[PDB]
Amino acid sequence: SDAITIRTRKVISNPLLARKQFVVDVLHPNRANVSKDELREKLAEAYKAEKDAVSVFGFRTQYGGGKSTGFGLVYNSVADAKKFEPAYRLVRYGLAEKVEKASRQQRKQRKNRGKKIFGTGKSIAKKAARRNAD
Amino acid sequence: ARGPKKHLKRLAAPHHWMLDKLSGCYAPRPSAGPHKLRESLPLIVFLRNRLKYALNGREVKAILMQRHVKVDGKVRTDTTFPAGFMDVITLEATNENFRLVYDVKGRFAVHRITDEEASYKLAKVKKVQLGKKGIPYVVTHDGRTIRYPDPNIKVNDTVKVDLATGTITDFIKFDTGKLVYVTGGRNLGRVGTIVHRERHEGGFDLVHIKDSLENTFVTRLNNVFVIGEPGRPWISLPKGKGIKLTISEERDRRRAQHGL
Amino acid sequence: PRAPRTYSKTYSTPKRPYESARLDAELKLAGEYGLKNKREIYRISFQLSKIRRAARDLLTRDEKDPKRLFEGNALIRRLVRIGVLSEDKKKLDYVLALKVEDFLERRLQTQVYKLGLAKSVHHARVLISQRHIAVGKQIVNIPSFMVRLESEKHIDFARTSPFGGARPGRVARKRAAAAGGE
Amino acid sequence: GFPMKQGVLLPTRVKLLLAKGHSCYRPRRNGERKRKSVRGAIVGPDLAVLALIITKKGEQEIEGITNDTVPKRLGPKRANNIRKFFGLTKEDDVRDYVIRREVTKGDKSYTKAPKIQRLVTPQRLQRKRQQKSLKIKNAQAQREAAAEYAQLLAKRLSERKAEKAEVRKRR
RNA sequence: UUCAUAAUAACUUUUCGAAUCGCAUGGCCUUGUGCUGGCGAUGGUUCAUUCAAAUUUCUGCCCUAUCAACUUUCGAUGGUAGGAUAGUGGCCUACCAUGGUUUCAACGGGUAACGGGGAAUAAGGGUUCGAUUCCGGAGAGGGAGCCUGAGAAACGGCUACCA
RNA sequence: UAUCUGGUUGAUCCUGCCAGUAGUCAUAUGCUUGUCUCAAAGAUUAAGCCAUGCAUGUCUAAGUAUAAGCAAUUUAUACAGUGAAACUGCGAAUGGCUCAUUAAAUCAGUUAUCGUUUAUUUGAUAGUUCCUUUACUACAUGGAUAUCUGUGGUAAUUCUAGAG
Ligand SMILES: [Mg+2]
Ligand SMILES: [Mg+2]
Ligand SMILES: [Mg+2]
Ligand SMILES: [Mg+2]
Ligand SMILES: [Mg+2]
Ligand SMILES: [Mg+2]
Ligand SMILES: [Mg+2]
Ligand SMILES: [Mg+2]
Ligand SMILES: [Mg+2]
Ligand SMILES: [Mg+2]
Ligand SMILES: [Mg+2]
Ligand SMILES: [Mg+2]
Ligand SMILES: [Mg+2]
Ligand SMILES: [Mg+2]
Ligand SMILES: [Mg+2]
Ligand SMILES: [Mg+2]
Ligand SMILES: [Mg+2]
Ligand SMILES: [Mg+2]
Ligand SMILES: [Mg+2]
Ligand SMILES: [Mg+2]
Ligand SMILES: [Mg+2]
Ligand SMILES: [Mg+2]
Repeated sequence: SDAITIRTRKVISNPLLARKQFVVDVLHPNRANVSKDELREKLAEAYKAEKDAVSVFGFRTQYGGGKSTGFGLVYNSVADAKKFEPAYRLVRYGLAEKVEKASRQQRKQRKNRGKKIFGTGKSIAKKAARRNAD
Repeated sequence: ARGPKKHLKRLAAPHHWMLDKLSGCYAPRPSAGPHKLRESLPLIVFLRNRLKYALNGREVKAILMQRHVKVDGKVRTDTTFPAGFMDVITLEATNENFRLVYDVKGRFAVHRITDEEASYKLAKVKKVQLGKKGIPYVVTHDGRTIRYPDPNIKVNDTVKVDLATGTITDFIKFDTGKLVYVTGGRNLGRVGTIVHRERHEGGFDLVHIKDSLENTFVTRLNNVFVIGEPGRPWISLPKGKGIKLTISEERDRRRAQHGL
Repeated sequence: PRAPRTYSKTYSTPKRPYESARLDAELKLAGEYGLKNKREIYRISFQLSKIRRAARDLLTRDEKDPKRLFEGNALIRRLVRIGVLSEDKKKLDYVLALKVEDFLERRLQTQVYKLGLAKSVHHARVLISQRHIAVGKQIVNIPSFMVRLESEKHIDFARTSPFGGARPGRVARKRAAAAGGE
Repeated sequence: GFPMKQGVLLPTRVKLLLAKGHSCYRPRRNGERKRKSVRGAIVGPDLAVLALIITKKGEQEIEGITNDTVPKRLGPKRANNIRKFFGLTKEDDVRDYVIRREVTKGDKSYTKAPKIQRLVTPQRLQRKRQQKSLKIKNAQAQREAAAEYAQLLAKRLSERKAEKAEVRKRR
């Protein structure tokens, strides 16, 4: 009796992004929130699209279960998703890896260190070696 | 401030922008452009808010960068381009065109214009001056400095711009008895049938204007914009025709036209 | 630099702090309506004061004035929709006599009891705080909820929770588990 | 370690205000003057390092200056500069006379040569023709517009003369 | 309007009027590397437009008269002319005149006073507060000086004095 | 949200305050303290002083490339891919903080700029640069300078001296 009931509202086809956008309402009796990836699959098979070219988020369930609301898009192609969706949701859907970044303070300190020096670091290596040597 | 100001805080943006005073601290300031930033409407608000075509400023920048919006036949890829009054916005995607006309309440309501009459434009002359080498030029509210106009065109007039090349098509002379459209202050967005022009020589000429339902009101000259001769508006009015029904009739027609 | 999120106050403490008859009356209304803190009565009296102030302001001007007409009809429409004042006294002047009891009548536990399901309205209050009642497939843990007339027909139990045909829950279940096991 | 400035004509160190153009200082921010200390021009004992240019060759060869030769670092880049460097008969297609740097990454031999500026491509002539043709087209269009406007005003002036004549004859 | 614009005369230690980049590289055949053509990007004179910037009219600022005359040799009020300004202007300079404000509170003193949109308070009338979510103004220890730049008397920009 | 009550006298009426009362986007402080939503916050005394860290840097197909950097596999004889550094241009005059100075000063409403400057943004705009056009580069005029390579100076500073 699970019967995850997905329905779409306020959909419009926006070819500017090469997309169809809509708001998702999900009716799930005696069950908690419904695991976005499952919604990706259900919508993709619904609009006859790939599980990749769909992107849904914003799932907030109402106070007391039963129904939940989120916001979903279905892209024309997977490449549309690759080129038109912020990368954090790509990592969420696993299509793209999470780009590694040193902590922001690390980057800022390194930038200040670079600003400290005028030009490249090749000219200071041997010079400082000689200076400490002599 | 020692020099120009570049940041616009979210409260300072005009109310007609329909912005959310929540969900953000700033407001998109229009760049320098053909319109006053108090009066204009940036493409960001037009797309992200009014039409709900893009959720976030980033993909709005994406739509702008792909050269799909077309203002007056030009790409205008700026994300905060101040596309002002009754410019035309073309989207070859969906192949659909809009004209930015104030609604009856005043704000920039969307007006679905069809293609063929989306070609041209209407402009209010702000000055007529003899330029260098004795060349007469006319300048409109758009700032479109049109060269060599018909010599009998004068101030306060409406001129038909091709928007293909940038040349005049036709023009309407300002006088009494003429369908006019109001663009400032209390009577913003109203449509009228001018009955009187009144001088107070030396400053702030007024006009007494009659609506479609014999309700007269008087307004300054600078907020007045002719739209056609009585009964045939040169440009399709937005739905409602700016008749300015009073609030009681708003609720009465909401109750009369009730269906949910 | 961030836009102010406005807020407000929603009650009015009385001028006289300890006059007897008023104390007895408040405690009365608390008794037959199961109120938690005196601030409750103070709140409803606050909305009632707002309504009387608006009504006096409107009655000040002549009948058939535009603002009078629009504002008064909107107010009485809100009042009938919320179901406090009758449908026969749609007059904008009977809304002078409310007698704060009437607003309390539309309270959620009060309407629960007057429909039943309660057995000592106090029980209803508890039930409200126990997430067992829904306004047409929507639970409400809020004792007041200021139930409006149209949806009053659909105040019932929820599909989830006991009393509405669901899993017994956390005490009878554990007793049954202990009885089966031992 | 204080550097000396040319044109101080002094055997001592002096505080001085400097900006762009002068040596002894580099302006980080645009157009910022800085007051810095610089050594004078007269040489005494108090100088740690002397940067001397040797002008004429001497009798005694010095081991590490004259017999060896540091290779000239980077060849000319502008086309006229290359022609002048090689003396290359101006209409000699200097394109192929550039000094190639074949670089060996260790296993793959690749090419690397400077891009010549000021080179007379057909593209530059294309641009020149474009500019000239557009300018002439615009000037002619403006002349046409002026002609049409003059014709229009002649027509209107004739109409107004006819009207005034009609009024004068009528009254 | 001595405005726009035009015209005549001359002047200029002669300003600008493309020696700049991407893509695509079509057509003519003068069949050569020949002549030619697009969509662009940057610059570029002038005038508009916009973002502004300055100055500016009227009217409106709390307490104090145990502050009633104040301002003008050093600019106070006005004139002329010039300088300087981006531009009006004692803005400054030279020569003139003697004016300017004030019991309708000037000038002076205090403000634990940034002004304002406002907040608290509430029969009506008011009283108090407003450092601060918005708008202006001022400042970056205190004062002065200045380069760059359309824009600063900048301060995470300089120069000097003082602490 | 038009309300009063206690105290002078042996007692009564009054003028009067004092006190009681109710708020406070007014703070301080005490005692307490379970949940949701929301959220002020070194302003008052010191516009007093600050260690340390960060808070403005930016490159597109399109301004400059021989990084003796990667790329080098499938686009590669002038280079053409990517891309440090540096030159160039642009912004750094916005934002943010604070309320010391300031009393027709700032500011508000309303005016004017026929009295001015205005990068940018958008519209437009320029045949003449010839100077006796029968001896001129226009199929493209010159020299520098960074980065860099190398020798360095100071105890240290976003210090920079010299040569190519
Ligand atoms: Mg600022
Ligand atoms: Mg003139
Ligand atoms: Mg003068
Ligand atoms: Mg104040
Ligand atoms: Mg304040
Ligand atoms: Mg502020
Ligand atoms: Mg300042
Ligand atoms: Mg300090
Ligand atoms: Mg600049
Ligand atoms: Mg300063
Ligand atoms: Mg600063
Ligand atoms: Mg500095
Ligand atoms: Mg006595
Ligand atoms: Mg006694
Ligand atoms: Mg008291
Ligand atoms: Mg809980
Ligand atoms: Mg402080
Ligand atoms: Mg590249
Ligand atoms: Mg730079
Ligand atoms: Mg203060
Ligand atoms: Mg102060
Ligand atoms: Mg004073």
